[PDB]
Amino acid sequence: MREIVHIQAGQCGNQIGAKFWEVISDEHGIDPSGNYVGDSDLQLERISVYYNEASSHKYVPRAILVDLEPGTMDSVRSGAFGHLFRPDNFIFGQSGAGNNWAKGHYTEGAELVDSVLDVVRKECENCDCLQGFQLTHSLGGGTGSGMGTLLISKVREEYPDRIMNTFSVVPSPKVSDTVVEPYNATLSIHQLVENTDETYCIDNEALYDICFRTLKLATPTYGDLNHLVSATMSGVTTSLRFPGQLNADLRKLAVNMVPFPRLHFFMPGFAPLTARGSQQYRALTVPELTQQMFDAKNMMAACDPRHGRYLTVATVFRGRMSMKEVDEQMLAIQSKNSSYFVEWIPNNVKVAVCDIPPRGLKMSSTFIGNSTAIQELFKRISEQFTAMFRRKAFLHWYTGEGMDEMEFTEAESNMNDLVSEYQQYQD
Amino acid sequence: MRECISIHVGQAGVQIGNACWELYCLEHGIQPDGQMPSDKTIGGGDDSFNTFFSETGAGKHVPRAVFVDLEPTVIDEVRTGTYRQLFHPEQLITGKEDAANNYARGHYTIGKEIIDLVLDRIRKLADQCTGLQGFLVFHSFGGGTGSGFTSLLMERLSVDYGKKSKLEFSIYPAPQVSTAVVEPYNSILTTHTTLEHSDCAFMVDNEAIYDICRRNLDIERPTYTNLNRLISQIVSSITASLRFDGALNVDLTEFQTNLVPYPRIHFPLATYAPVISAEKAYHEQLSVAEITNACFEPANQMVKCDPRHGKYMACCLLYRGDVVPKDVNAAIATIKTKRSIQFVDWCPTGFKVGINYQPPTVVPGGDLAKVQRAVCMLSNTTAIAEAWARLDHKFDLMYAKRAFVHWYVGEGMEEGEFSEAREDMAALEKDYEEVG
Ligand SMILES: COc1ccc(C[C@@H]2NC(=O)/C=C/C[C@@H]([C@H](C)[C@H]3O[C@@H]3c3ccccc3)OC(=O)[C@H](CC(C)C)OC(=O)[C@H](C)CNC2=O)cc1Cl
Ligand SMILES: Nc1nc2c(ncn2[C@@H]2O[C@H](COP(=O)(O)OP(=O)(O)OP(=O)(O)O)[C@@H](O)[C@H]2O)c(=O)[nH]1
Ligand SMILES: Nc1nc2c(ncn2[C@@H]2O[C@H](COP(=O)(O)OP(=O)(O)O)[C@@H](O)[C@H]2O)c(=O)[nH]1
Repeated sequence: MREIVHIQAGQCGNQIGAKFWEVISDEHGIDPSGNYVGDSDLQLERISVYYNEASSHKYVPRAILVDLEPGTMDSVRSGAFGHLFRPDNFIFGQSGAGNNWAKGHYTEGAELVDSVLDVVRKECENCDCLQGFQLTHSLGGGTGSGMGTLLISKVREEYPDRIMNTFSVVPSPKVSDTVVEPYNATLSIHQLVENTDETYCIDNEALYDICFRTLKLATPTYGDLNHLVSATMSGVTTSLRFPGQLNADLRKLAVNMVPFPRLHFFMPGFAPLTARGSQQYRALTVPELTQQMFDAKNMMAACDPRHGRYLTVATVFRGRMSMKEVDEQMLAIQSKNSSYFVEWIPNNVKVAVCDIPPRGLKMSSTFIGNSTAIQELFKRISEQFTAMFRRKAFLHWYTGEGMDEMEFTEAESNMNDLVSEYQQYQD
Repeated sequence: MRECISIHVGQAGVQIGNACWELYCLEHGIQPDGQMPSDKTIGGGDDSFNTFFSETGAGKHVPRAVFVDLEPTVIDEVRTGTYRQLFHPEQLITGKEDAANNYARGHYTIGKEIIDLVLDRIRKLADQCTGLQGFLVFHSFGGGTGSGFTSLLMERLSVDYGKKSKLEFSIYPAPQVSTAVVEPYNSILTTHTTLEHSDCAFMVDNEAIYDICRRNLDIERPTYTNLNRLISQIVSSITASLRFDGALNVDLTEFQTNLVPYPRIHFPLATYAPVISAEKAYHEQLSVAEITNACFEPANQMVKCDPRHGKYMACCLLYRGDVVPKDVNAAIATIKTKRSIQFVDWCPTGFKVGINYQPPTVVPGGDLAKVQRAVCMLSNTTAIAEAWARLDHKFDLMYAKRAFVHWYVGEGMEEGEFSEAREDMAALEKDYEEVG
């Protein structure tokens, strides 16, 4: 039972992670009090990886929540699992998360992260075995990225023989405002690349473009985003939570998935996307499910995979259907869409099936891809930063608290390097 | 708790300080005694107005601010005025020799021999307070005091307090009330030595205010009383955000962030719609949409410039009383319909809005007509180029004839230094020209 320590920080990170944890607990059926009220014994067979044990035999999920605005538990209790997290490790800041990198990444907050690292180190050893670390946040500026990549650097320092993972969200100038973020993102990911190899780029722009246009919305609120993300990035780890064919561990997930030590930006999707409606819907069929699988609109990234090629694909079906027939349409897709995949990497279709269905849904399937497609999103975020770097806007605070211009230029150089790598490996 | 300190240098500065401070004391329900609004009456308040006034034992709400000039002409003239006991006696400094329109006089002759006392007093005042945020500067370009002493003082402040922001309320000078022809010289000599220390500056234009007091306020010979009262009203209409409640543009840092892209360029335009004159009873009525759409008109723009011919960079507003957001958004949408306004090609340029729950308070015995609606646009329009280039042109006309140079030279300036400053501000004009 290789346990996982969950790291989590930031206003958006906590918002997404609360609903994610609620979804996973509900699917596993443990009561919001913290006791097993599930409906079978296939739940607690090895699930200690996410849920530890208390003295009174009640379970206890392990996940750290930190920030720099003092009120987090005041906002963490906004759902249904406030006291559920152990009530001694809600380390809180003092100021807030203005969109200022290095205001958490160099001087203040960095003072707090030493104690944070001490606490997480103390937290880790109690388990029987360690799997690694995985982190949920957004690349959003304002203590959201600083603390994130900072703690990434120190955890990678302390445990080189484990695996990182980021559930970060790329900001976008369609849903949001306070436009200094391109700096924050394109600078933090600049060392996220060297510091981590396991990433999911849930494009907020794509989430809006699919949630407001063709999902019957008028003003997408933050809970609206939280529904879709707490669906997809909660179903992404069912393979970890549930035994099955592709039980691959973090290290093994990587070795099956990441060819090169940098080209590791997975772009996920989820075929039965659903806005918040209590009624489930009419039923869907397996070929329809696996066809909405590659729905370009369905993609949680900013591209249509038809416009590019894949490298290493996974898939996790869920429900009760034809177990052994899924290979038929897997090979059908392979045969009719050879151009979509690449010849450099044969048999890039690792597939598996999980018996359990999700909450409020019978037939569904979480998806993971790895394609050249995210070159489009990176070109977007690179132009949406370079077209404004010429005016040197707002770099006063950054240049005052400990950055410099050469750092900005070298970050742009690194990201042009990544887009070049994607381009050439597409060529 | 938080707090802020407003400095007052120069005759014009201290006149506007008296007018503004009396208006502010009136507005909050405070009185020339400051008995009590509704609070603990000793170390009370707890609303935003405490950031200006602090209660003594009597709950007097003493305004922790000082007034400075180099001649006991005006300082005393108001020290025995209406607010004799409002401020602390022996907390208003009086110089001896007037700077006499000589920038070097305030920079290396007399202000340099007294600035230590001012520094001691302001540092003691800061020790008295606990929640200092920054500084509010009331000075003028033309005067020797309000330029040289201003620059040297703020240099000392930036040396010792290198973190807090600061806001400058200067007065752009006009020929029609000009009391010198060395006025562009002092203006350049001070402003060329501000950017390195200045954070944001609200400069007001004498000719603009004069045209406001006449063409709409029904005056023909406005004294310093009329112009000063009107500019005190507009300054209150600006700072009401800091005065009352959490809304758009609460903090000085928030001010500059919402306003200042690039540190060198921190001169934002300002407007305030109600300039309706006086006891003239009623020719029409008021409306939120009316005043909001008429705000864009060049009528009330604090400094004479042509905004419609220049690309914008941001837009903030503020409203007094009669709150309802819906018609405010409707008015924004109506004015949003891109008649000729433009914006920045690389960032969102929304019309940020923060409303306030109190109608404007008018002086009990003055010209302004009571109203209840208001707007206050702190537009960061690039079109202040025109005015700066006009002042620079008026400057370099008189440099081929080496006019008046010796007068500044005699106290420790340099002749070629003026050329360096002129090139600095030619480059600043180029910087405005860059945005296109
Ligand atoms: C053309 O100029 C413009 C002016 C305004 C706008 C819109 C305007 N803003 C920006 O894109 C400016 C971003 C900068 C950023 C700088 C680079 C980071 O170090 C900052 C910092 C943070 C905390 C403490 C100390 C320093 O600051 C800020 O984080 C603050 C927020 C608060 C905390 C003051 O600023 C805003 O965001 C304001 C208040 C919210 N509103 C806006 O949507 C657009 C343009 Cl293009
Ligand atoms: N609006 C307004 N402008 C004023 C007032 N007093 C002076 N000015 C203008 O400010 C500029 C110069 O300021 P002054 O007050 O004359 O000069 P000073 O600061 O006393 O400087 P010195 O005479 O050198 O000590 C001129 O353009 C004046 O017309 C006033 O009360 N209100
Ligand atoms: N995906 C997602 N993005 C959000 C949410 N709320 C805000 N955002 C945007 O994504 C970024 C959030 O990260 P961050 O800036 O660290 O949030 P902060 O801690 O509130 O400053 C910001 O640029 C926001 O504009 C949310 O609930 N989900």
